[PDB]
Amino acid sequence: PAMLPISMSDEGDSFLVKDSLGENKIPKNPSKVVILDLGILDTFDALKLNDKVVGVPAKNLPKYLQQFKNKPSVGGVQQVDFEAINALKPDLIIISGRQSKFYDKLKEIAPTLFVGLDNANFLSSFENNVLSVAKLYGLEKEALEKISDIKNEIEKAKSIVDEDKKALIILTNSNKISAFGPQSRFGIIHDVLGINAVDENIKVGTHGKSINSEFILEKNPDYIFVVDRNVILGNKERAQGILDNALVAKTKAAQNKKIIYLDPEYWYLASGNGLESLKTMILEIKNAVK
Ligand SMILES: O=C(NCCCCCCCCNC(=O)c1cccc(O)c1O)c1cccc(O)c1O
Ligand SMILES: [Fe+3]
Repeated sequence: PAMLPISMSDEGDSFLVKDSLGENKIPKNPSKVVILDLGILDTFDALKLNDKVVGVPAKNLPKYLQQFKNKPSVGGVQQVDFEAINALKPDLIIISGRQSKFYDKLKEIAPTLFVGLDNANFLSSFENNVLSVAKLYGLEKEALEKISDIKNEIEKAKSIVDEDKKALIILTNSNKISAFGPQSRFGIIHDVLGINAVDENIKVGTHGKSINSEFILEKNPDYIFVVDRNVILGNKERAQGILDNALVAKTKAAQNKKIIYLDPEYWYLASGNGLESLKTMILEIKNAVK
């Protein structure tokens, strides 16, 4: 079933808000927001809300968000510094799926809004997250224009896609490989941009289905989209070395130089959950397959 969305009613100087984790009273125009979703951080920047941001997970701050490098840190996306959050005295904390498990602890500190994406309904959830944040600040007009521009980009990207080619999405960690299909955390490649999948039913898991290079060759993708989690975790291994092997070399993707190394900060950290990231990621795909 679809994830429950964020819903809100206007309460004068505040909103009454419900999402899939719970209910909150959120002040209008919140002044001190701790943001633990990197995509939503980029939406705050797109909406010119940088001064509302009181703290960010500096351990995982992407290259494309370095304008937030002066903000107080609240740790990393997987290493949340609850003391730092408390010390910032936020009026609102914004989380996604990585921090759901700490919901009760965060809500003790301040109202806690969940903005995770629904992998089965990416665009609907994406719009709900953007427009909910925009509603808090009265920025619906600006947000809607930016969403309309993204939808136009989606159409332009779709128009260049080759109906007869198929792709596989993989993730590398350590010297290991895992795979992702349609309606996964990386599913927009298939679900929104219409690139065909080599396998419609790849076993779901947060960090993917363990596979070997024999599987890659068996599926013989035209494109391989690679997300190197090693870069995010600080491990020394790299995808370019893992995939330089005799099995992968026999794929159409290798033979046509269509092993595409996706920017892991966008794909794995932001997850396309921002006005900036999603636009940039659509272009990244388009330019890789045109
Ligand atoms: O809830 C999540 N992960 C919890 C994992 C807890 C146990 C393993 C922790 C050590 C391994 N993970 C990392 O060291 C890591 C570091 C930065 C960002 C990540 O996403 C990471 O998994 C999670 C949710 C959505 C997307 C993700 O991807 C996640 O993980
Ligand atoms: Fe993770």
